[PDB]
Amino acid sequence: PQYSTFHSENRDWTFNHLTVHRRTGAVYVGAINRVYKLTGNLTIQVAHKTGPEEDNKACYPPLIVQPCSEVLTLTNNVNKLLIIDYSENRLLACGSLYQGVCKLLRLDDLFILVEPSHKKEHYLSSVNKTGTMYGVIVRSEGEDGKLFIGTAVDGKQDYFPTLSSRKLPRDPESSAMLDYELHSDFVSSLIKIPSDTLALVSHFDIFYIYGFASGGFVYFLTVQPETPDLFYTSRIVRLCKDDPKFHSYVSLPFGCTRAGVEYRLLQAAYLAKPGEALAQAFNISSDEDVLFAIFSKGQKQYHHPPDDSALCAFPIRAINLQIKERLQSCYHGEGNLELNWLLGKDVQCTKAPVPIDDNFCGLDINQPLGGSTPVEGLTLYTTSRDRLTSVASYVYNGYSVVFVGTKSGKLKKIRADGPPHGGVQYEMVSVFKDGSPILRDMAFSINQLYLYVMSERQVTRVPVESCEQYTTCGECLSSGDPHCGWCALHNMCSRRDKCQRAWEANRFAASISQCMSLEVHPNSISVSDHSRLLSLVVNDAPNLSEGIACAFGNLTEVEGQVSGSQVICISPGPKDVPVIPLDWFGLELQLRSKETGKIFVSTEFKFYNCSAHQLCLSCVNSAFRCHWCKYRNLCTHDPTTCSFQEGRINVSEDCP
Ligand SMILES: *[C@@H]1O[C@H](CO)[C@@H](O)[C@H](O)[C@H]1NC(C)=O
Ligand SMILES: *[C@@H]1O[C@H](CO)[C@@H](O)[C@H](O)[C@H]1NC(C)=O
Ligand SMILES: *[C@@H]1O[C@H](CO)[C@@H](O)[C@H](O)[C@H]1NC(C)=O
Ligand SMILES: *[C@@H]1O[C@H](CO)[C@@H](O)[C@H](O)[C@H]1NC(C)=O
Ligand SMILES: *[C@@H]1O[C@H](CO)[C@@H](O)[C@H](O)[C@H]1NC(C)=O
Ligand SMILES: [Cl-]
Ligand SMILES: [Cl-]
Ligand code: NA
Repeated sequence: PQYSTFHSENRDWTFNHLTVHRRTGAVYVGAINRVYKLTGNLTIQVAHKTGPEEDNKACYPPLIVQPCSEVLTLTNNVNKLLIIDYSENRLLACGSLYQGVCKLLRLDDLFILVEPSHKKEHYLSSVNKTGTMYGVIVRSEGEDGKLFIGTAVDGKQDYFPTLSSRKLPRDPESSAMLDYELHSDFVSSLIKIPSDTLALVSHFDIFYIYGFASGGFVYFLTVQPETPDLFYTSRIVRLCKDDPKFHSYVSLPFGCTRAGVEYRLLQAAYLAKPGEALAQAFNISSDEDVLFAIFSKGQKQYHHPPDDSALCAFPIRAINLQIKERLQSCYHGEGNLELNWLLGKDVQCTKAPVPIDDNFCGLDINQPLGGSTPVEGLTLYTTSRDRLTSVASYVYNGYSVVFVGTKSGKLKKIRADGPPHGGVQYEMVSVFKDGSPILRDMAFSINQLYLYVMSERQVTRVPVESCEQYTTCGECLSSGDPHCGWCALHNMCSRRDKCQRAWEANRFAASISQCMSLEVHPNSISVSDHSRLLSLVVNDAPNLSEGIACAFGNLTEVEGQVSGSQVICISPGPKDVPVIPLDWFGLELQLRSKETGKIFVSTEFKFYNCSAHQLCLSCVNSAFRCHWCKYRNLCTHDPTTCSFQEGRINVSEDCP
């Protein structure tokens, strides 16, 4: 029962992030003091060292720019960001060490290509806590490359922008590597947290949980304290892929609701395709993007979110639409921009006869833009105690399958259907024996047979499917597991492509109705009536012509005669018939395929003892075919053994 696994070199060097190379299958783990490159089965190939190093967070600029007067401590370098830059066959890794500098590593050997560190913005943030920074690389065909990066700033609002866009030139040795995409006094590709907002509210900060590119936009999902107990707000922040001025900035709350509970604290997210049921539920094409998200109940307890948590789905289209409607109503002069932490105050929308296209990327007016009314997601599934902590999803055979990690190291497999049910958990695996919470980063092997999952101490490769755990066609085809069918002749629950000869008639059942059944006649015989010929019919069967054998429980196995779906077998002989405990005795009559060697169907077969009854009424009312011999004064299965034909009694009505 043991999956492939990789452990941290040390109990304090916890794992942070994880990514799999879509083309190579190479596995990259971002950890404290280490960046690891691993094989598919999690065999380490390269261990790139990133720490520890003597440092102090008070040291700004960093030690690599300036000598520091502060006392230094050997400091752990937390992986804050880990992203594959596919176009350029390299990996971007940014730690917490030295105010959050970054490295570019070559994919094959993790040899350092460059480490930008002369410019102020080359330092992303001194924050040493995971789950607070996220990046997205965007490189079209005619562009050298771009990096969007959002991060908590820890109150150092003048040191670090909370969101920005940087140059990711193709050439590693470019002097402009990681420079602001645009940098001027009052127009830059960056957002800074106003000093007045930290003054008003501390410890005000903005946490970037997830980010993604979809269509012509980038999206960041954030949590931050609300501004005039502490209440937090989870938001969708959108920008156009092509907008140095950051004029396209817009920000809406989001979350979801079910059964009298509001889930507003964002925990995790993952962009995927809908699957057929959600596509219909959402009225979108099956290859449009859907955001799968985990939220905890309420808007409080950010550092220790309630156990009560939910898996929700947001179609990107529904998001863009609610954003467009917001833009439109603002450019009609309705209401305010409503983004107090940034604008600092109430700013009124400006009416202007500008057409708001699907791909409107902002102007000078009416930006940045907030809003109060939340984007509501579709709640798929909820839990009450084993708090959900991560999420990944993909589509198998038109079914959206969602994997959800829990705080106790469990992995749930949810099958997504639209309303009215939403989602159905069809399995839960125990992944980490130590009960360690599952971290946010999960990723599939290149052909989606496995899902890589991590705790702070461990990376584990978990099979997407374990169909063989279902041992009857009934269990298999009612599990609700999209991967699982019944391999008829091998008596096995498996993937179609794992079932030999699946393409041949009735070899593979995809539906409970396609499960074989077995009819026997007669379905019961007198114990004294041995060596009977029985007629077995196999419903919904495949070719049996290779050969069939009949097994009478443990007692017997004889070669059957096969004609289509009909089998004829000889019942056990005198020595082999079972003895009855004092009226009958049941057992499973089974067919073994000679082609495969496996028992694949069964049904009950009963032996009875008419002699067991010693009174006419008892004999006659037997569940089995018994006859009372009036004169011989006994019960029998064979009426021709009564003394006279006149002695035969079959019904109780004429019992003496
Ligand atoms: C699996 O494990 C062995 C251990 O050395 C390794 O050689 C092999 O490359 C691994 N297979 C993969 C995932 O490529
Ligand atoms: C983050 O900073 C705090 C400051 O007190 C420190 O205690 C903690 O160990 C740090 N986490 C790291 C460097 O792993
Ligand atoms: C999606 O849903 C709406 C409402 O049912 C429908 O009018 C529309 O035609 C559907 N798809 C298209 C073509 O936009
Ligand atoms: C067959 O079944 C009987 C009980 O029904 C058992 O006592 C016997 O050991 C079994 N024979 C085997 C397993 O070969
Ligand atoms: C039928 O029942 C009688 C007892 O009523 C018993 O003596 C006889 O052995 C039974 N036949 C069996 C169990 O084979
Ligand atoms: Cl808290
Ligand atoms: Cl179900
Ligand atoms: Na069939």
